[PDB]
Amino acid sequence: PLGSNIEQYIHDLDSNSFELDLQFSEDEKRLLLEKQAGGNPWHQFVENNLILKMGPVDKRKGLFARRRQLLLTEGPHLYYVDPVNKVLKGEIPWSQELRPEAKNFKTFFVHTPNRTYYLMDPSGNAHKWCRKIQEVWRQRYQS
Ligand SMILES: O=P(O)(O)O[C@H]1[C@H](O)[C@@H](OP(=O)(O)O)[C@H](OP(=O)(O)O)[C@@H](OP(=O)(O)O)[C@H]1O
Ligand SMILES: [Au+]
Repeated sequence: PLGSNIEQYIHDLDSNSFELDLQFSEDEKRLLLEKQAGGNPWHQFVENNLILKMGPVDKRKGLFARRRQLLLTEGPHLYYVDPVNKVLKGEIPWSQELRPEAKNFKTFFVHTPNRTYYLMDPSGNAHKWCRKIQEVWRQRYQS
């Protein structure tokens, strides 16, 4: 619609990384989702959920790690995708007991009851991941 400029809600950090402001309306959401479906290469992986934040992380497990595209979506969901092979590898499970924590600018954890996920962000934006996950947690679990 003329004058809608839905892109106002989108804040890019890099070519494969952005976050959304969360206060848009149900009608604006439709348009954000249409935009995503058309133009976001990760749409296929997120079950038609609007992506609220995405970007690359190195997920530590064992001695080393794997580079994954991490997607925080409506639901909420936290999906992670193998960006080379283009395959969904898993989700971080949501519940009221999920809690993010940033250790420093390049390391954050997501605590869940039976597993803590260890994520590295070499861009130095780990606090932005923590803050956004916590914003979503407040919206999901608080009035
Ligand atoms: O690739 P290799 O060296 O085999 O190591 C794998 C990857 O870290 C997996 O991540 P991804 O699924 O993103 O490929 C991880 O599963 P998670 O998805 O649970 O982190 C496996 O952990 P286990 O969870 O113990 O299987 C771990 O053994
Ligand atoms: Au936080």
